[PDB]
Amino acid sequence: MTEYKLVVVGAVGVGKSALTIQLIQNHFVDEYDPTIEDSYRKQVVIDGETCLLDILDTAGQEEYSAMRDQYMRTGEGFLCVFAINNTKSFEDIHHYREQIKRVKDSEDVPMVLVGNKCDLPSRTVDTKQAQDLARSYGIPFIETSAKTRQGVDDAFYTLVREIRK
Amino acid sequence: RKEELDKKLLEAARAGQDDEVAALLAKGADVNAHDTFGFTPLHLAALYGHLEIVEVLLKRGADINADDSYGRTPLHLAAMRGHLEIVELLLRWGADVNAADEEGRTPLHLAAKRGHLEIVEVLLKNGADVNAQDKFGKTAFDISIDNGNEDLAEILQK
Ligand SMILES: Nc1nc2c(ncn2[C@@H]2O[C@H](COP(=O)(O)OP(=O)(O)O)[C@@H](O)[C@H]2O)c(=O)[nH]1
Ligand SMILES: [Mg+2]
Repeated sequence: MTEYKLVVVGAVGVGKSALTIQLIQNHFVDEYDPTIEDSYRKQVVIDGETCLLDILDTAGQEEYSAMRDQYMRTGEGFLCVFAINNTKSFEDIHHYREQIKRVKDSEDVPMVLVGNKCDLPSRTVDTKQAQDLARSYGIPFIETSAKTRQGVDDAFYTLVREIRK
Repeated sequence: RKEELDKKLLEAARAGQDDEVAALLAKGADVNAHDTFGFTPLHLAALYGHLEIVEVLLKRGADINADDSYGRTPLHLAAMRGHLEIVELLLRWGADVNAADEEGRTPLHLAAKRGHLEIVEVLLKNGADVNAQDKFGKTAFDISIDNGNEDLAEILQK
């Protein structure tokens, strides 16, 4: 059929590993090693057609890697996750975007902005600011919570629907 | 009390504190203690690159073929990182070379995809089935073609 290479990027501790395990194993991992980078494969059906997803959960960004570099170049979709209770993570989203822009060497790249930890009520980043950044970039914005499975499936499905368009 | 002691052992192995691990090991800490996913102290010591902690844990009785929630053994983590000293020590104590995770991937598959050629040569020496297919139907040779690894292709073909 068709295979998709989806890359999950963001700051450390934002919930990238919990997001990917929730999609695949339908389970919330309370604690995961912050340095393990691995690629997983899933078979899901989107709006009636089955497909294969090749998802990379990036980690350890301070050291050069060969698999990550190849994944970034050939990546078809990019999840830009950030935590809503950490302002520094949100500011880092621009840093990742410009690096992906120069790596891919393009102005229009299938991208979906993700805000994790929706269940924590100590919110520091408001929806208006996140939506304003998404509208300026032109990419859809979604709210997710790996603890309560809130919008986990809609995040990945929307990204695939963005690649098709 | 017993569970709190185990959580200290896992952190000491990950941090790489030789004195801390030995003290907790004689205190009654369990070598087979694991966190939520299933990482044992052998999983974390092999991952981060500590040799003496792996040797000490193995002699105490840590299970060499334990797997986490995704079915990955300590040989998997050491192969994906490029730890040539650790993998040979793990093979010397009788570890499974043809183990598979929930995606049916062999430590050869992981090392070949990341690009560690010296790790691949050791696994091929100790009898790693090159003609192994995962649950999605790929071989280590297919990885070399897809990733354009001519050096890996030469090793795989030979
Ligand atoms: N409350 C809450 N905590 C989360 C959520 N996602 C992740 N976490 C916590 O964030 C911590 C670190 O996340 P982690 O999986 O390491 O993200 P990573 O560093 O990008 O791999 C974990 O201990 C989780 O308990 C969420 O949706 N809600
Ligand atoms: Mg992670």
